[PDB]
Amino acid sequence: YFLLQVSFLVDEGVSPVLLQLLSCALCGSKVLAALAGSQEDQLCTALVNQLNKFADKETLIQFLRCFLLESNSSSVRWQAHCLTLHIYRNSSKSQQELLLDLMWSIWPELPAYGRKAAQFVDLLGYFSLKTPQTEKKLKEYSQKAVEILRTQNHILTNHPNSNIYNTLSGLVEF
Amino acid sequence: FVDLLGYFSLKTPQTEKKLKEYSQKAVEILRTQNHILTNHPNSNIYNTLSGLVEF
Amino acid sequence: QNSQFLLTRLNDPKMSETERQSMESERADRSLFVQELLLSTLVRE
Amino acid sequence: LTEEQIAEFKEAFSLFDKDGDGTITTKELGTVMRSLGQNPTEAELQDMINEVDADGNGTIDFPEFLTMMARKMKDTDSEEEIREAFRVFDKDGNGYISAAELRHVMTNLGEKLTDEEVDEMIREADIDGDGQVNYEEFVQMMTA
Amino acid sequence: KADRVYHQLMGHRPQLENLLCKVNEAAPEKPQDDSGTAGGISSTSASVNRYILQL
Amino acid sequence: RALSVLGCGHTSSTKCYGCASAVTEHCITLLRALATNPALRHILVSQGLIRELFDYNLRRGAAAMREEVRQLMCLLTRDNPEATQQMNDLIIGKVSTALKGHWANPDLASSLQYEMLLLTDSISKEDSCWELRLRCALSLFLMAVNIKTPVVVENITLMCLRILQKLIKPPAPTSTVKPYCNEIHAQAQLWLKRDPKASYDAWKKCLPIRGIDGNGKAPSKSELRHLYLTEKYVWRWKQFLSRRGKRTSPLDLKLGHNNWLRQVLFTPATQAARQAACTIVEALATIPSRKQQVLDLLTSYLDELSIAGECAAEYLALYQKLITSAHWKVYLAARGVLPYVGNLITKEIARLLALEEATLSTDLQQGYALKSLTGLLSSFVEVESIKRHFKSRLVGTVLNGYLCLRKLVVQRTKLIDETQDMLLEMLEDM
Amino acid sequence: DYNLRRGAAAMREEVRQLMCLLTRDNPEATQQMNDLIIGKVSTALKGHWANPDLA
Ligand SMILES: [Ca+2]
Ligand SMILES: [Ca+2]
Repeated sequence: YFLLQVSFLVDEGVSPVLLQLLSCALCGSKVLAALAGSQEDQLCTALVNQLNKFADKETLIQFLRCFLLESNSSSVRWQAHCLTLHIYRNSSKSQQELLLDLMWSIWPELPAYGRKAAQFVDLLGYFSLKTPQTEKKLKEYSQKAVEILRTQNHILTNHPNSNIYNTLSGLVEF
Repeated sequence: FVDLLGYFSLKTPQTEKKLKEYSQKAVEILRTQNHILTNHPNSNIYNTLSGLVEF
Repeated sequence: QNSQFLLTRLNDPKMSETERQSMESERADRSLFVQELLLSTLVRE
Repeated sequence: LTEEQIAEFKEAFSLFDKDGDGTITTKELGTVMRSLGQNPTEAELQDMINEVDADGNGTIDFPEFLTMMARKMKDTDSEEEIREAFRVFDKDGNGYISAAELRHVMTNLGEKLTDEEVDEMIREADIDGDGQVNYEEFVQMMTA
Repeated sequence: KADRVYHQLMGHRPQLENLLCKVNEAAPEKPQDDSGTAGGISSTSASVNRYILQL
Repeated sequence: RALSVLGCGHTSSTKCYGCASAVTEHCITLLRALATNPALRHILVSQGLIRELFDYNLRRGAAAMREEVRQLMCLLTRDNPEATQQMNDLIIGKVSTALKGHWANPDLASSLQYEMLLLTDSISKEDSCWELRLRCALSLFLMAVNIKTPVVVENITLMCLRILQKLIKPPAPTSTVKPYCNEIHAQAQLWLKRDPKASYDAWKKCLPIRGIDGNGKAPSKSELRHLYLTEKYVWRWKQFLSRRGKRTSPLDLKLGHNNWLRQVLFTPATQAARQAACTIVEALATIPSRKQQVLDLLTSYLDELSIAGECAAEYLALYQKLITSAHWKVYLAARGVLPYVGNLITKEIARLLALEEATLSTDLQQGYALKSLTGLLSSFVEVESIKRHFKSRLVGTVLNGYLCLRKLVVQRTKLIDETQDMLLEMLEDM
Repeated sequence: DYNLRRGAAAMREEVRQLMCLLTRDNPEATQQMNDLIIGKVSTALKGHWANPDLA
């Protein structure tokens, strides 16, 4: 837990090495983390359960936005993608639902991160269709997604130079 | 040719009947040419190229 | 390559042999229906 | 039959006249009939092709083809075959056709109708509403 | 000879129609940095849509 | 987390059209992910996602994003009658309104370009809802064919013809009902009007199952006559029940000879439409009786070949392909195709003569209609029986045509020379 | 319907001048052109966001 908590006060240069240590812990993409039998997987599940026992929702939210969203380095973003995917996979039902809810809570803040959010959205979508979930929260997630879509569509439609960008995209390759 | 026609058509005092006849002839030729251009096999191509590429 | 993105990898083709035969029969029947539809479209009023 | 017609029959008959393997002549003559302006159902075609087996390749003469068409002509009506129809439609001997043998005929043709449809058909055919249909009603429908 | 050159001229017609449809899509195809730079492609020309340029 | 709260990573600026479009792309990706789950798909359709995607996301963004939006809409309507009916209605409204004043507003080139690609990709998605999609396609096709404007043809009629062609000639199978010989049991006017009487289910119920003919070693001579009688008088039973009015009226296999069929077979706007129509007619020629009917249609359209010149190459290829068997050549000859083609050749040669004494207008295809008509006549003559029966009737027209072609000196084109050579060969053969 | 949008720009301005002349001191004529423009604008506004071909 302390390695993650430290990964908060480190530079984006130190972030990848801590993320790769966390990946060797969650038996994630250690090789990919570096580039960017049954008892072993049992240890992996024990470690993710220990982390979920320690990691409160606030710190979970924090690193999830810090590395999946604010990384600015696609390589660190992919490491966080693999790490969170294995965290969710190796977690039980309650922590799975809680993680899905946290990422759907971050979902409205997406417009502030632009392209960087790509990997994040991936996990969200996958998780939203992988966890058996109640109809109420399914409707809530769908409403959040369509609300963000409507907001962005209205922003693009009423954007001061939307006409200029549309016409230029039509003509000159920019 | 058209020049003279137009000038003469507006220079000679002429009866209402033949004025209407001349107007009908002019508008009929305009309608025929407009329909020809609209239904022309490669009218779309020429319109789009005139829009984009100088030629 | 493109396998990093889970969402893109999602699409799973799967199609069975007896259901192959049923689907092919459905395609043939739909084609016949469209043929009759166009032929009835051509019928003189 | 006016000569105008027999001449047209001979014209197409001579045009399609051809020989070879199987019974081409039968196929050629079925195409003549359709060319003449009368299109028989696939079943009618098969029946007539069989109804002519005198020589190899189903040899058909113009008089022979005239005989063939003279039997049905425009197929407008055939009370003789309508009685034979009642004979067939009524699987068990003759007298009164029933919904059972009616649906039997339908399946033999290859058509599948819900008993409800069979009931509609029999209600339409029956006139005295005795649950039975005789020539009196079979012929009535065939001439309705 | 005219028959032959006729085929060549009308042979481009389909390709020109394809280019027209592609430009009408008005897709934002960012200038592709082709490895082959033998052709004299200016920055402004590279900026101009390739479909537009192909047309 | 205190340092992260103070400052961490980087954020986009306000009114970021570029990042705003990136977030829109992320929304499209997420919705394409969610739409996979049927319950989520229904919920998103109930939200109003289809209309939002149609109005805003169909035309903006990178082309890959546009195709992803089209796939997302197809997924929402997949196996969803309410969603698919709604999408089809939106498509009709946007396309139909553009047809109005298409000459006044020629933007159609790009206006429906995306709506019709949505219809095409939807048709590609195979579902039970296919019926409503095919309905929309047929309606748009007929409306645009009623229009001769190339812009309208090349967009609407071309994509509609491609949809109909991919439906009629299905992607080749990799691993059940036969039509009535003399009747069309489907209706178009009723089906487009959403009438439950005419539908794929009702139609498919109407025709008999193909089943198995069997009788491989069984002559069944008696059974053949029996089945003949039962079929004839069962069809009579249905026909009488329908004239009384208690059953739906079937349609008679009869054509007007001036239908959208010719309108497309000959379209100078593009050969694409002509090729699609040729494929559609070739696939309509599956059944021999329907072969007869389409052959009559084409031999009636024969005049439009002379009218259109080289634009009728595809129709010519289709027509020669359909009559490649001497069987149908003899059938058409019996109907009187040979005098018709002879008169057409004579009229074309007279028109050339009339132009011979007129202005010296050079034409590259000059004689394509003449050469093609003479090739058709030679193809018919290449059958012995037709030659025997029509030598005395064709000698006069071939002599007149050859003599009138020999008069040509200034307008004599290579195609005219080939036609004259073919006429000489036919005359020598006659 | 036809001559406003097709032809060289000088021809388009001549067509506009011709329409203005036709609608001079003619309450019926001026009303017709005004209503045509109104309808065009309305149908374009019906879906300006939906169809960006308004311009
Ligand atoms: Ca009985
Ligand atoms: Ca009775």
